[PDB]
Amino acid sequence: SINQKLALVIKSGKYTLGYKSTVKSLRQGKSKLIIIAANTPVLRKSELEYYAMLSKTKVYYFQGGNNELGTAVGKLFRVGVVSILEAGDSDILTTL
Amino acid sequence: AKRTKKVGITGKYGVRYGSSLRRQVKKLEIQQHARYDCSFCGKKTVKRGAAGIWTCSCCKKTVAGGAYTVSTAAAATVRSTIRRLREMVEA
Amino acid sequence: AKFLKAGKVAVVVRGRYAGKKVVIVKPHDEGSKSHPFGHALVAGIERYPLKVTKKHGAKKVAKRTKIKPFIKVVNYNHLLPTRYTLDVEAFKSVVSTETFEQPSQREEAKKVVKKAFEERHQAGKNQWFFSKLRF
Amino acid sequence: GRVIRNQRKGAGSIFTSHTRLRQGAAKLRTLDYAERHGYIRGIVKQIVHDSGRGAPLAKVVFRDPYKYRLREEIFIANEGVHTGQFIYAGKKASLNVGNVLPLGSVPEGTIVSNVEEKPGDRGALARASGNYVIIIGHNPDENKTRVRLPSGAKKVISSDARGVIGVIAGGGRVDKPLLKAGRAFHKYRLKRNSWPKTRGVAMNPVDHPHGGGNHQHIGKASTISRGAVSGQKAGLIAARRTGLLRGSQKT
Amino acid sequence: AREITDIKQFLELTRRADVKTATVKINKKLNKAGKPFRQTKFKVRGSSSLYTLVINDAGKAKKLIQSLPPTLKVNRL
Amino acid sequence: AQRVTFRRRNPYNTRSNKIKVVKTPGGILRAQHVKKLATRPKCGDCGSALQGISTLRPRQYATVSKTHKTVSRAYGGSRCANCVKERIIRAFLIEEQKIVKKVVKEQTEAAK
RNA sequence: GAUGGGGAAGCUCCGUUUCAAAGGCCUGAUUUUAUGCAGGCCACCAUCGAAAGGGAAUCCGGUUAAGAUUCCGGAACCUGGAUAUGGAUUCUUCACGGUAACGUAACUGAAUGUGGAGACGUCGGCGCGAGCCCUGGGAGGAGUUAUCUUUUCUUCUUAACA
RNA sequence: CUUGUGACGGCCCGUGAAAAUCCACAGGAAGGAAUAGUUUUCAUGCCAGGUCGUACUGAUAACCGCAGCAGGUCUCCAAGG
RNA sequence: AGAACUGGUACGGACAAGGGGAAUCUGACUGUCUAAUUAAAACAUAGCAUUGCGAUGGUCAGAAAGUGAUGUUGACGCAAU
Ligand SMILES: [Mg+2]
Ligand SMILES: [Mg+2]
Ligand SMILES: [Mg+2]
Ligand SMILES: [Mg+2]
Ligand SMILES: [Mg+2]
Ligand SMILES: [Mg+2]
Ligand SMILES: [Mg+2]
Ligand SMILES: [Mg+2]
Ligand SMILES: [Mg+2]
Ligand SMILES: [Mg+2]
Ligand SMILES: [Mg+2]
Ligand SMILES: [Mg+2]
Ligand SMILES: [Mg+2]
Ligand SMILES: [Mg+2]
Ligand SMILES: [Mg+2]
Ligand SMILES: [Mg+2]
Ligand SMILES: [Mg+2]
Ligand SMILES: [Mg+2]
Ligand SMILES: [Mg+2]
Ligand SMILES: [Mg+2]
Ligand SMILES: [Mg+2]
Ligand SMILES: [Mg+2]
Ligand SMILES: [Mg+2]
Ligand SMILES: [Mg+2]
Ligand SMILES: [Mg+2]
Ligand SMILES: [Mg+2]
Ligand SMILES: [Mg+2]
Ligand SMILES: [Mg+2]
Ligand SMILES: [Mg+2]
Ligand SMILES: [Zn+2]
Ligand SMILES: [Zn+2]
Repeated sequence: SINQKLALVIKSGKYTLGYKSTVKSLRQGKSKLIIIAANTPVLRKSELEYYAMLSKTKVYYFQGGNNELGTAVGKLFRVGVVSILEAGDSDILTTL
Repeated sequence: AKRTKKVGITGKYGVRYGSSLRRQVKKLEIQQHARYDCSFCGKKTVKRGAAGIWTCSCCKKTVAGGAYTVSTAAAATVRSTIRRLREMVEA
Repeated sequence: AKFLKAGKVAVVVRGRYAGKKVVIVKPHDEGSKSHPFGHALVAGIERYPLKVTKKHGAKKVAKRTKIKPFIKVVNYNHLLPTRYTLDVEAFKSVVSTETFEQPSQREEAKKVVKKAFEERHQAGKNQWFFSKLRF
Repeated sequence: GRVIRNQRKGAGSIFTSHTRLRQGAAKLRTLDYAERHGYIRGIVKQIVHDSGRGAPLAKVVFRDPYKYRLREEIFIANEGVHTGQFIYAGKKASLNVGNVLPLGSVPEGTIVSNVEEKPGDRGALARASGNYVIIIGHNPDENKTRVRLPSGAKKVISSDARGVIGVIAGGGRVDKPLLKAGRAFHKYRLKRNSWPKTRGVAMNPVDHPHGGGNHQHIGKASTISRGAVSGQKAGLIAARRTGLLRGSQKT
Repeated sequence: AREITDIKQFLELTRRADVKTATVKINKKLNKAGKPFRQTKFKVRGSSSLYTLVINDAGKAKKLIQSLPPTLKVNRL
Repeated sequence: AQRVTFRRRNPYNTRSNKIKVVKTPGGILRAQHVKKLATRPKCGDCGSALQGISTLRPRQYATVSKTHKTVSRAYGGSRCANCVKERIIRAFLIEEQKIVKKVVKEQTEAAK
């Protein structure tokens, strides 16, 4: 699957959770990749890639809702979007 | 503690209306009062306003659904059936 | 790569000038003592120019092309950066951190940006920036 | 004898429906140039409960193509329609739940509701909660369509008649027993004055054909011919058969 | 019904060309548990509202009453 | 323990006939009628009570100045602040999408 | 419940927007002059129906043999209309400040459209307010006192509006 | 204790009026300054506010019960033990 | 809540305030009616069953209508038992 790559990011690299943090990270140019949950508000979705398009950042859309993305990163709450500040030891940046 | 054995929510009707009738209303009433997933906000915040009207306390979204549940079996078949024809006609 | 630079055009989403096009003149990523948050020194337009047709002659055109600019400190959280751009050279000097904190030099700072704004608008320059955002 | 009850309803003195709290007549959008040549878009604003009606209402807002106004329509909500959802109505609309495709441009086996028996009457068929209509097949020449009604009867109707895609919300309403005269009382309090009902056999002979006798009994046959006149139609009118249904309906 | 706290505002208000009368009220008040002082109130009957000016100083009270215009009808009570 | 009576000719405890017993400088208890409580104006979009606006019965709004009935932002006394923010966001993105769709549409037709 | 209409020999009946050629709204011109021409605009299309539904705006003190939220005194508010001054704003013509929620003494805006208020069930408990009840100290008055009782009763209040 | 109000919660196959009226916003037609204007949602300043009811009872005597009838007739406030 | 002490065993001391049990017939229950002799085992009721009807319709009204109620309704509906 893909979540196993995400799990290695958490234990090795650095990341942010939530819409406000990622846009701040995306604004400063420190974000390498963002992940959007399927059930994200499409308006909130739409401004994200436009923000990404400005920052020249790869975009990937998670095949799951808020809960699945939250469990994907090993958190007990729901996450609508995550940002990859540094892979650390993962391989998501090169692939997909 | 466990207040009742079997009547559950239907204990308010006392010893009347008949056991079988109390049995059937119990099954439907639990679905009526239950909380459901928000298909938009992904939360246990969907409740029934009136018969067939289900709304999300957060995210302020309302969807029309079953009188006693968020969606009945027939619509689930219909929605798939609609989707079956949709990709059959576009391609 | 960061994109909030000294020539970008953004849209204010909150405040008295909500929905007004602004151009960033001086960014400040790591806040400041007066503003401990990512803020900028944008310059915008409050009264967008009116539509002009062939019928108006030589004075209605002048009246309908008036521009009311403004300068403000704005948090980055209250802006939408755009893919458009508009260079700032004739009024990047006047717009500065000390241009504020007393009204005296605020107006002629606005006077200079007013001249630059209309001058570009007099020619066929940056139509989208001068077009009012309808919503 | 005295005028029996069923006659007395026709005068409409106190037997008219109670229509104070209803939000309006639930009709489809009028059939105009846009719908029969393209499609139009709408926004679902309110999903309101209608008094005296099991199904909920859908309150969709449209744009007038000829004048700068905001014509607002009242639909019958289909199961699966949410507020803020875009609704497409017209001949060229995409086949999605809540859309108002004409029956001509929809493939067989589709589910529709609030179907028009004639083009432009703004919805007649299958307007109750949990009800729906099958499209069996089309007749391309002399455009004309065959559909299945909730009654199980097969009806053939014009291909240009419209009908919204989906199933009317609020299904399964009749499953729950009421358990209470009050529940029946409050239910009929908003429909019309037709409750409670008094048995004709428990009546004086002046009041009803069944009335009278030292024992409560009908006396004559209770199957009344359709050729009878008003005041005799009290019982089973034009009953083809009677008694418990054992076996297939063979319809 | 409206309070004026500016003596300069009060004095010009007496020249509003509509006010015809005014009254001066003397009160005995206690600033605290021990000292009773004399309270004076200046009320000017405007055309649309009554303006009251309160002075807690006897010295300032006297300087004001000589400064009232002579054409104004003053009532002492 | 004085007992008060209605000051008007309507003896029925209706909504317009609510009273509040009050004590007068005369030392007696006299009932006074209180008007119906004002309802806060609501947003047209988010349906919440938009703030910064004085809440009176509708007729009194003709009396107060313009300041009490508005806010210094676009859609001042009409829409919620967050409602304004999202519709500005909605406008810019969709309009920008229209160029994106248009350049794609004319590109794909030019190929053939 | 008229009208347009349609029935009924007829007294009258049906119907209330219906198979109707169903009108005023405001601006400006003309200053022989009154208002037609200049325009533009709009589409419900009579009316009646609540002294408890909705609703613009008032309180206090005093007065009579009998009236008072109506009379007297004082102090307010609303609607409609004529306006003059002060204030405000303008040479960047139709204001500024705050990151923001938003603030102020003001701080143009026709046609048209949108929204809000009007405008709303019942029950249960909780919080808060007002009035009343209880009670202490003190400042006055009255009662009981063969005996006891720092005692018993009573006055100490503050409206609308700002 | 009475009452008002706020935030809540429960109930429905019952979700629990309408209109008059007032305001705001979107809109930018129109009109606008420098030797002078613009402004009557800021303050002050002037005038007027017609017509009809207004007393009293509201009940073991002012209402209907042939009557000064133990009957009937809607509602507000409710001290101490 | 408990403990002593006390009285002609009194003490919810006036007021206030359920008799209970064993069974049979009948109606399931709450509810409604013969104002002024019958309140019930009668009626209603939820549940069960049957019938008619796809609107150019079913049931019902009017003498007639360019007329009506169900119907601001559409078989999980309306109408008749
Ligand atoms: Mg009845
Ligand atoms: Mg009988
Ligand atoms: Mg007979
Ligand atoms: Mg019989
Ligand atoms: Mg009233
Ligand atoms: Mg404000
Ligand atoms: Mg305010
Ligand atoms: Mg008539
Ligand atoms: Mg009237
Ligand atoms: Mg009234
Ligand atoms: Mg009401
Ligand atoms: Mg008052
Ligand atoms: Mg009197
Ligand atoms: Mg007076
Ligand atoms: Mg100012
Ligand atoms: Mg409203
Ligand atoms: Mg006071
Ligand atoms: Mg009460
Ligand atoms: Mg509730
Ligand atoms: Mg009187
Ligand atoms: Mg009187
Ligand atoms: Mg009296
Ligand atoms: Mg009385
Ligand atoms: Mg009395
Ligand atoms: Mg009498
Ligand atoms: Mg009797
Ligand atoms: Mg009896
Ligand atoms: Mg029976
Ligand atoms: Mg019929
Ligand atoms: Zn939600
Ligand atoms: Zn909002």
